[PDB]
Amino acid sequence: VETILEVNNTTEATGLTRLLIPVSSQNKADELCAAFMVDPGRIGPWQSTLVGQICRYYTQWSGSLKVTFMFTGSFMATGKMLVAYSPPGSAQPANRETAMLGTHVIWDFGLQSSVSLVIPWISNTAGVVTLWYQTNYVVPPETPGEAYIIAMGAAQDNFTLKICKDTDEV
Amino acid sequence: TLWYQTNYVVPPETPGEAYIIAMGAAQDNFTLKICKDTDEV
Amino acid sequence: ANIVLAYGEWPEYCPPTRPDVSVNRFYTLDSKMWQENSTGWYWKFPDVLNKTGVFGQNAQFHYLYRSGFCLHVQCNASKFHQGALLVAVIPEFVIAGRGSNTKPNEAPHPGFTTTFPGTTGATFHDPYVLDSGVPLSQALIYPHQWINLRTNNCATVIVPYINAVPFDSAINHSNFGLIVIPVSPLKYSSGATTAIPITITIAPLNSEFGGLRQ
Amino acid sequence: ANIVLAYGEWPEYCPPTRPDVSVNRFYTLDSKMWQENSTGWYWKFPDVLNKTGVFGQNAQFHYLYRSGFCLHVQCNASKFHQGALLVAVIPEFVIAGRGSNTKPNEAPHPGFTTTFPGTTGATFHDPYVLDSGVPLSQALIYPHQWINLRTNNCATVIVPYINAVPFDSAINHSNFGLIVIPVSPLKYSSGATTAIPITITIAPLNSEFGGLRQ
Amino acid sequence: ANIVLAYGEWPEYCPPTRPDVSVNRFYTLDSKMWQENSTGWYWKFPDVLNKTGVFGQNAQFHYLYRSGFCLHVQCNASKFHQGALLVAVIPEFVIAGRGSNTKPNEAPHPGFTTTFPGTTGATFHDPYVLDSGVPLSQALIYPHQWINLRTNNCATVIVPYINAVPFDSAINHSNFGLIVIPVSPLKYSSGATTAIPITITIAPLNSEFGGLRQ
Amino acid sequence: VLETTINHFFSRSGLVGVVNLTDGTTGYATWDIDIMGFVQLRRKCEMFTYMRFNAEFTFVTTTKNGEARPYMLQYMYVPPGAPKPTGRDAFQWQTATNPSVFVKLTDPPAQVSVPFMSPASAYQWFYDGYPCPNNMMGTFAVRVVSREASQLKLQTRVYMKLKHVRAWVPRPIRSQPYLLKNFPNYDSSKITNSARDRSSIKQAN
Repeated sequence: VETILEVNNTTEATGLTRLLIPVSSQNKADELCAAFMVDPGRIGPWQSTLVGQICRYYTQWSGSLKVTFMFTGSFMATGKMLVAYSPPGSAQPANRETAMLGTHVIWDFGLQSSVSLVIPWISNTAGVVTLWYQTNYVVPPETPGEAYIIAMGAAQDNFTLKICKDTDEV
Repeated sequence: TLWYQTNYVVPPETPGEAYIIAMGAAQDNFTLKICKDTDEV
Repeated sequence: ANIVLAYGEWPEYCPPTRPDVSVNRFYTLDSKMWQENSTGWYWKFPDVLNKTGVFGQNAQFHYLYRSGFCLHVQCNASKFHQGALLVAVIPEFVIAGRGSNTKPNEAPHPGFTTTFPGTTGATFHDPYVLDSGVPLSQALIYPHQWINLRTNNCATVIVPYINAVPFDSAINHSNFGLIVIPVSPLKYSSGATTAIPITITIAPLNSEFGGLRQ
Repeated sequence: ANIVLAYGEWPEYCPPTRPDVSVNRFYTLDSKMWQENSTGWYWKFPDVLNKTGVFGQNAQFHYLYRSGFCLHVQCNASKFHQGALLVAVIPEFVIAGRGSNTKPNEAPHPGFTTTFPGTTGATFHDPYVLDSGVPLSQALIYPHQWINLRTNNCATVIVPYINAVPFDSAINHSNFGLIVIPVSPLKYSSGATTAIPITITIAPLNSEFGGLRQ
Repeated sequence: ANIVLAYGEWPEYCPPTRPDVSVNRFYTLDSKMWQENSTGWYWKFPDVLNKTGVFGQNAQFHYLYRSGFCLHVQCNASKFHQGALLVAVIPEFVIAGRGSNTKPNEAPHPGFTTTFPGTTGATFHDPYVLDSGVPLSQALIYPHQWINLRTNNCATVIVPYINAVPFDSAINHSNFGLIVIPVSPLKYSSGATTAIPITITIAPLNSEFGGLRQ
Repeated sequence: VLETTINHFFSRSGLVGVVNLTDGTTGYATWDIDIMGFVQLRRKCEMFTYMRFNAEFTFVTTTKNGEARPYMLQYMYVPPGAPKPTGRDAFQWQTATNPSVFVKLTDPPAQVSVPFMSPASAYQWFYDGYPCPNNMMGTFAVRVVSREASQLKLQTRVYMKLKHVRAWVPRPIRSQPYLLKNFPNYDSSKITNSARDRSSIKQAN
């Protein structure tokens, strides 16, 4: 089941605004917007989701994942994004043309409103999903130049779990 | 000729100034004959 | 969507290696910020992706190259913006030099960052003459589309391999150029987004490489 | 429109009276005024319609109750507003008490106007924990929809009878709760409507009453 | 010629990319100069070709690796030289440390240039114990050949993928080692060549790569 | 519908180059074949990206005043790659692989045919890239066959005709004036508009 990731888990953030990726119009192009890890059984954004809480009762997991983005913004505002998966062993990309050579989806706001990126295979050094401003956040007058992205994440039919263990949230 | 007939009505928060691009071409009936060097050069 | 096929031909193989796995992916360039006083942009294609991933690695360390392309240009604006773009491919797009000198050893010539811009493109100086001494009013003879911000927001161009030789170097010869020009400028009321993005994705259809010189 | 069936089951009868005439009508509650600094709303359903017309009269003067529901949540805004709502049904939605006391006879407990709000609903105090100590980030495990103000403006949920006993009192036991939460807040430019309405309509599908104790 | 198949199994695919064009070529290492007082040589194979051409490029920028190998060891001497070599492959060949310390934080350990020699190999210090504390007198349990300078001058070993996991990293884990040892030393009369070459060629049969992490 | 074909659009004779001979005091006269010479056929061949054609070359040689005396003349076609002649009596004139034409002044003008001599599949003048020395097309030397040195100055006119011409990838027609011979350099200042001005937009001037 899809479940909202807490990708904005940094400090100086209130309760609910930790679930939102901010995107603005005063935000130059060919530049990074966000980045997070993929491993669910680890402290980070995957700790607020349900697959992360379930995969903590078990000590081994395997299979593919699925990360679904949803753009909460105005109808008249368009623009593109580059969603980029970088497999384990590689560090976070430093440029947009370096990320465009990895796994990438060019997801625009005009036609689509929710893109989905499948994570091919992860074992139990984890893989990094980055999200890049590509063209702009262009907006007509009398419309706010600030929107949000809700990130959700779930497992697939390949996901299998094994070797139980009591959790450590308590 | 190209005539303003009714208006250019516009809602608020939208520019009241637009443009028209005019293009032109021939048809299948268009035929040409008796050559001559041009005079643009 | 309406797809424009360049010169009515599909890109096909040579009647050389074929990657077919990691080279047929959507290379998405950075978004260009179109504003009121913008002029236009152009890209040289066999050297736009010479530094990006698998295609760049397999095109720098080879000697013979032949491929077509599938271009997708999205231009997402609001419903309150207005304007129009002309997106067109030009085979053998030679950048001219701007000057008033008739001496061959004193007339200006464009640099390497102007003829071959790279993955970041380059802006026009005089878009009325396409920076080539040739007017853009009759630039509709090329495979082209209009991006009118009141009708659609995307354009697509499938262009085959246009060359007199079946194989050519992918580094020392740009095959064709992509040109985006705001014929009608961008207008908006106060309070809207003052700059709108333009996104370009590239698919190297039917790629062929030869001469693995490492 | 896209209809979400709760747990993949249609509401059906017990394998008791059946009104079938005046109870299968669209009870429309008052519109809630969603603003920038709003938190959310929740409704308890077998006591939201206990004061409204035929269903309230036939549910107050009976003793056994069993029915499903058909919820329709419209959220009509302009094309210049932006935001997102999460609308979800929660079986056995127990309102928690907010305090820092561990003594059973001194710890706070919610009142009757907080646990059973009535036909006017109630607002959340801490929507990040659903006022139950449980995070809303994983509140997508329930039957739910998103109302995104750039895609659609309506949601529909057909929920069956979720209970461990085939009959229950419609006054002393709320079966399930409806929760609307603005995950993404409402934004608008100056001059637009500063508050947008949310309308809810309810259809008591397959109602059954028993024990006419007057 | 007599070909030794390691453990009676042919290298096959996984029941991932397959280059099949530029990776199935004979990588020839430099010739080793075998003399009278020589001891032996060993090579770690998934890191012997990690700096050489297409296989090195496709194995450094990937994450999963699985391949077999076809080894050819030529040892061309005259008809007046005499001696014998033992050429054998060892799965999971762990280089031991030479010392007389029993403290875990003070006992010696081999460096990176000793465990992973590279494309230039490494020489034994004590070939009687294979630099592993295990005698070479019973090193004939591995797939092996004898290069006797009075019978033949070449050896060939086709070795499959020997591992407990179907995929593994080609950089941080050497799969198996090749060992050449002059059991019988080299003898020659005065005036002959005082050092004879040993040439090794490698064919990566049935290679598979995965996880293009660039 | 026949005067609009590309073959008829290009196939027509016409001046392509004036060569001056002196026979003092260099004796000979060379001429590198290029169709981009005048600004009248350059504008018609810059309309297309690729072209493929054979050529017919006509040599009309007159004297200074105009009278034609019966002297022998040697024309020599130097294919792409062969060295040009350096003197009036060099060894490049006696080379058997340089096709020569021997004709008098009182004879009708000379006429030869040159095929497609490019290693590619078609000519191209717009080459976007770096090496366009690919289409050289040859050279045309001319001298006066004589043992001693003559005392006349000639004037040759090379008329070129195109035949069997094929065109590919049309491109728009250049509006800006020319500045160089091998480069499409325009002037950044003083950009000439492609349409003559009128008074108002609401008229029919």
